[PDB]
Amino acid sequence: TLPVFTLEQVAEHHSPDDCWMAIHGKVYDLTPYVPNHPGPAGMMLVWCGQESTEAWETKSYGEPHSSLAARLLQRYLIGTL
Ligand code: HEM
Repeated sequence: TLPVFTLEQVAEHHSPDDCWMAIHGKVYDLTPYVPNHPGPAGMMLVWCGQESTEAWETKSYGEPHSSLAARLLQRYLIGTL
């Protein structure tokens, strides 16, 4: 069954070399994905350790992530919030 985390635990993984996020009530360990993120360098890094649903939904300027990107995000799932 999926592990359950709190936002406080997610916040301990807040750096480029140890980056977890909470998106839509789910927790993801995105550390391996960090260097592969497309777009302007370092946009995902500001959200390591955070609840990041709005940034996920809008890319911070008003475009959603694609269905392809949503499949890629799900691979890094580690639990629920
Ligand atoms: C949560 C904070 C995130 C922010 C603010 C963010 C922002 C962005 C931006 C600015 C771009 C380029 C512009 C554009 O494609 O319209 C982009 C593209 C992309 N991002 Fe993110 N991203 C985030 C997280 C993620 C995560 C967690 C993944 C997957 C593991 C991901 C996967 C991708 C992919 C695959 C693209 C290429 C375009 C697409 O398929 O939608 N991003 N992102």
